[PDB]
Amino acid sequence: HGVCWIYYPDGGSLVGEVNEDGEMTGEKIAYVYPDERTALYGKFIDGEMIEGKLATLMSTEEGRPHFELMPGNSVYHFDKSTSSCISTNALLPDPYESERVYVAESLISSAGEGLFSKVAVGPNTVMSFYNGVRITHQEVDSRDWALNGNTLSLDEETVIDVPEPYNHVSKYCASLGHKANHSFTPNCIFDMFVHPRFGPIKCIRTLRAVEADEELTVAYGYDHSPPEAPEWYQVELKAFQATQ
Amino acid sequence: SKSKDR
Ligand SMILES: Nc1ncnc2c1ncn2[C@@H]1O[C@H](CSCC[C@H](N)C(=O)O)[C@@H](O)[C@H]1O
Repeated sequence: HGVCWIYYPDGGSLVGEVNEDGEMTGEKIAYVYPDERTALYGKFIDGEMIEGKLATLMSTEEGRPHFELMPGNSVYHFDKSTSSCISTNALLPDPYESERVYVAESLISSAGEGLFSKVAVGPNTVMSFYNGVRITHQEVDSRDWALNGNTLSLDEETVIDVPEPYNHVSKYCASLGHKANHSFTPNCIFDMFVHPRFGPIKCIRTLRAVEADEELTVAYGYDHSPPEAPEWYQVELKAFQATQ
Repeated sequence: SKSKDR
């Protein structure tokens, strides 16, 4: 007769009436994003999203969330990447990320495209998701840097990558975290995130408040004393060190 | 390692 909320460390949650065994299983379960507003509502089995329809959390009454479904028939499914498949729906954007960031030419010289804030946000705000194919450290470290522009370590066993041609938004836009440029003085960090479509991945989270249209940057965190890093970063590293 | 954030 009551409702349970189960929060991940990143601030997302699953919410609904649990079954007889205390599992998040039913037709009225929701994943709620860290804004505590954007939600994916519908059929889940033991916390796995089978069919989540885009919704807005409008209020809570006695702990029970009340949603309004968005128009458009945007539905989402648990769809963890593999070593060879980045997504079943590469062009279907994440609806939380789409309100928060956009891609445009970087303000940094020769740095290509960058990721920018759509609206002003506070500190500790999840802005973007870093999904990609899941490959080994051995594959990555034994190939040339020119193939490793977008690799991000997830844990000791797994590196997430967005390989060509999925580095172009015309071919892949389900997530956008691989579009954040590097800065030794960043406004964002990488953090763990448990995503209802992508599974266990990393996200980009603000360090401090950020203005609308401010470029989001992260410290790429390459080992400076193995620098095991691409050339543009090695150059930049020296410049940085000098300004210190 | 040739990846971000290890
Ligand atoms: N601080 C910086 N200076 C110069 N180039 C940068 C940079 N940070 C990131 N880059 C570029 O961005 C690549 C990593 S992916 C980041 C998004 C990329 N700019 C894009 O348009 O898709 C790097 O290989 C490098 O080409």
